[PDB]
Amino acid sequence: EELKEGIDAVYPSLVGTADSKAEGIKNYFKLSFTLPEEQKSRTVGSEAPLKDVAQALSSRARYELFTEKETANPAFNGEVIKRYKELMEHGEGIADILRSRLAKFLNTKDVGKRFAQGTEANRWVGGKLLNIVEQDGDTFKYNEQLLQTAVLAGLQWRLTATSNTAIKDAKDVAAITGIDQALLPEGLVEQFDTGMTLTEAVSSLAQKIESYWGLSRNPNAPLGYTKGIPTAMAAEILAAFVESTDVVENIVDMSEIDPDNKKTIGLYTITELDSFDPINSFPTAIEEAVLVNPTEKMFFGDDIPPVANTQLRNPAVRNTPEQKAALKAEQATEFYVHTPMVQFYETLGKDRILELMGAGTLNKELLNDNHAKSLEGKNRSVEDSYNQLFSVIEQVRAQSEDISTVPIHYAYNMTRVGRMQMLGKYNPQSAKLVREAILPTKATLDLSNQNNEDFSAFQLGLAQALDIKVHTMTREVMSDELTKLLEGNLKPAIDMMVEFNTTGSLPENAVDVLNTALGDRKSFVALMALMEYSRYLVAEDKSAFVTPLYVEADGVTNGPINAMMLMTGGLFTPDWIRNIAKGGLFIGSPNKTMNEHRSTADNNDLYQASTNALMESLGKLRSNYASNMPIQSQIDSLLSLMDLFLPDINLGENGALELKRGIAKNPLTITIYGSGARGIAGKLVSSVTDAIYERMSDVLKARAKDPNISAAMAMFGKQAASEAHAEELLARFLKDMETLTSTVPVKRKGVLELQSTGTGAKGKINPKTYTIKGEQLKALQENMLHFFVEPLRNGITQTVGESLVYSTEQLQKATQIQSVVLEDMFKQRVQEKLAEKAKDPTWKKGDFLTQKELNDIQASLNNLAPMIETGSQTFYIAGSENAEVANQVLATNLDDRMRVPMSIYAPAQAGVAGIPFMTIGTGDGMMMQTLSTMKGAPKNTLKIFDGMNIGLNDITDASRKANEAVYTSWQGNPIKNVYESYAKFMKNVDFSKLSPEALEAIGKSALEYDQRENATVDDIANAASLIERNLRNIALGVDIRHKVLDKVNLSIDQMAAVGAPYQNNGKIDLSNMTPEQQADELNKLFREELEARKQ
DNA sequence: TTCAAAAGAAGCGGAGCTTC
Repeated sequence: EELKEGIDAVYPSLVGTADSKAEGIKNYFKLSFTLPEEQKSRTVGSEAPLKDVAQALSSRARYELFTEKETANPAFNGEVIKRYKELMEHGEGIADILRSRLAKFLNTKDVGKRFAQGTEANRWVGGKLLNIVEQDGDTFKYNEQLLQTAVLAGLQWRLTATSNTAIKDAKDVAAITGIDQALLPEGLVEQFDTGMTLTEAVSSLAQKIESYWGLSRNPNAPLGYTKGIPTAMAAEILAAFVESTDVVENIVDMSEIDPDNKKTIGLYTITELDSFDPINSFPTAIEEAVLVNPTEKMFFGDDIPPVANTQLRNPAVRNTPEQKAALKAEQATEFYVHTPMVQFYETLGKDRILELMGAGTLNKELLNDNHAKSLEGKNRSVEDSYNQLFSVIEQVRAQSEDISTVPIHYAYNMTRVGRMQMLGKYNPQSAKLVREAILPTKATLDLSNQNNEDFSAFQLGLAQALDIKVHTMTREVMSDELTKLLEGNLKPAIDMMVEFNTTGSLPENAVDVLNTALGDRKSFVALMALMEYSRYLVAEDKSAFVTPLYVEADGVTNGPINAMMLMTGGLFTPDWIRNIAKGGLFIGSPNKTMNEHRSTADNNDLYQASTNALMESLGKLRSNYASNMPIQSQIDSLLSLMDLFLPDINLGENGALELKRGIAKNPLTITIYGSGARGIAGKLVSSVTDAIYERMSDVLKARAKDPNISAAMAMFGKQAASEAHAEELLARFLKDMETLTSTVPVKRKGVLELQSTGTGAKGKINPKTYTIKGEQLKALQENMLHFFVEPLRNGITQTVGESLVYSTEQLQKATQIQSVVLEDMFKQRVQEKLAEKAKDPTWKKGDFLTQKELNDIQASLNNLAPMIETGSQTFYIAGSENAEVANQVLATNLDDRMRVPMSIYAPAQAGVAGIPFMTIGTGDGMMMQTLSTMKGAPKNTLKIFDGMNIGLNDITDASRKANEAVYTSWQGNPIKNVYESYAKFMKNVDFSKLSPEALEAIGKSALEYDQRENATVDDIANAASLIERNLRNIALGVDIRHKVLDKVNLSIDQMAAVGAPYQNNGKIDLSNMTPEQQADELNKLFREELEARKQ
């Protein structure tokens, strides 16, 4: 109550009166914010924050005094102090630009003079900054404390924002641009991942500014001002940065790409500092000075990151105690620099790292235009990765003499799907380059005898890094394969690394020696293996060799196998038993390992299996159209085009069709996760086109090396055996492209029909500019869709089983129906509140609701059970942050541009999201969380969602714990969890309360195609309750299967490599039984257990 | 309709329709 005179004492001269019922100009800053109970920011109360902080940053002594700490970060030395001095001089220029822009704004259209007359311009979308100005003679001026504090925030953001941005994928870019995901032009995604959208830039900037202001939002102030003022400030700071060239604004015209797309979309990119700029060694000095509890910082020694209370971007959802425990365990792990890898990276040098692991130096005219763009994006990813690692090493180097002795902690958070994600773009969990330089793994091994376990472990890690598939063969067979590699092809690289580990020197042909020796095995962890093997060779005491080399306990087809175990709800089938065996669940085979399975029982994993099913399904398709020669020819051309450019499609001379497990890897995965067939066809086409674009660079590179080469030899020389032999491949290519782009298959009445597009590919090929775009991509996609993907989809269903497919449909419908009601009720209750506000004279259209009001509405939906609980996890599928609820601008810059949509935390339609949320969450999500908190939880690992890096000392026990954690997560019942929540929803939902658009969306999920048209509320309600029943039955089934599976002897090795499977000790023995006998026995127990329930 | 985060710009006027 007396908070009023409290924030007034601090800002006594802001224009206007802090009373919403006052008649003149009202000051919405003092209305929106309060002094906090405990200090959040050290600039609160300061009359000149830029001056005060500049002085604080001017010496180590003055910094320590300002932050009230006895010692400052040692990275804050002389060179870095000088760079921050210069950056403080620059913040003064930003402050100066901001002041001139306010002056321009007050003058134009006499806004200042009208504001002075009583016009409420501080409530316009452009005028919310007038809430932090002060009267100055005949005009107004910024309150200096707020302006400068905001500039300090602007500077910190400028320093570290790019390194904290989300990665954008194809789907993201498709949503942003409004362009179909399957039709995105090459490198467009790259351009958008390189920039920030307006929303992206402004929201992160607004966050920082509001945090530096160090105040609390008033629960009863309108969001229009609580989000609005800091956003308006952010917008002006972005605008200033564009003037100063700290940020480059590029307005990307979508009509240059797709001619009827009228969206123009702004992209903002922060001008990078030099890699060797001292400030990179310590880029958080301002943050750590301004904030009492800084966010951005590195964690050295026993400085442990705090544990997040809520899910990542889901403040409505508290991390459960079990989850918090898991975050605590992972944050506690110490990581250490492996000096030799760092020294290797440095000695190779950024340029050679790029030549080796990226695209090297691009000759933009030996390159096809589209190929050149993926090449850029490849370099980008490696180079930022390199620079980021080296910035971190620069700060670690200051902490101590020996960088390998400095312990490093990483912050983590639980995501929406229950995964423990390391914060930051470039860390060990997320960046392969960094993963081999900063490691939690470490062991002291006795490698003096090649016959002991320590050496075997060592071999296992070398071989897995060297791309030998170690889960498919026993340790012994692995050992021999590794030896053949080390003694053969890898030897000259090994010799080179031996020398490197002696003199510190690399030859000038280092890239060629590495590249040649490694071939397709090339990777960052391979470089580690060559390093560790050569370090071993020259080691003085082999009996105590110290190494961070790891073995990853890696999930075998983890997602699909989890789904099959978690949500198959029928009787047991022998196909299921055989298939689930491919993912490490073995029945009646005590101690059986994945290595033994693959070597003696079944060499086909789930990917191979579906590929084989696709071959059958392709056969069936070719038969139903056996006489249709145009259709036969069209399938032949697709298969030919794939054969020409993809390694996984083999066409032999017999016409024989061999398909490798690889083509099915992504399509199997994303299919279980709700992906439609069209999106799959697109990705397939995208890999075909990518290889073609590449081959076009191969042409230019052979046309320059011998301008007499024939076209066919330039394009297919490296792929053919002769001159005329290459000629027929060129003939296949041109023919395939011709027929696949001029003719598409369409489904009519259940039958495929060929149709002309009239936009077939015609013309002499120009290898530099050559581009499949538009109506031709779509054509390829249509062919890919009906002749390959649809058979593949059938293959997948036959593989993972139709029961699973059925569960996931029901899960999808239920969570979708639920999210539709939530989203629609939320929007309506919002409109009801806004209709009240219109009677309030203090309220203006644009102010929107208060947080308290929004919280009330969010709470009024609890009886619809928006959350899903498991006991250890909480999922909020509908949860989102969107612009559709407020549907209005939040603020603009002082030039009437940079219009930021008012985004509100609110439920939105799930789509198919319920599927991967529950699968990933109760699958690998639950498993890793279990692995982190279980009794005897493995220490010193790096967990990467479905795989775990383990030090060579602990590979046996950690692996067994991992398979035990798998078993624990297989006791889960996600469909039950959805059931519990959906049934509560079903007894509180009023379907008549819904808008017609929401009522129609529900019809789509709950009804067959026919009943949609004109169905009553009671129709779609009766349908929505049918789904509940379906869920109830599935969940009852999963529950019993699980109990029954536990009564039987199981050996689980889903987290494979090491050969250490978990045994459940089921007492019922099913050894010496075929899958058919086993299925009969499990089903007997099933029907037994069913009658347990009834009676 | 795969998940892990959203997301057009800008004149005139003072919101929100409008044209690109």
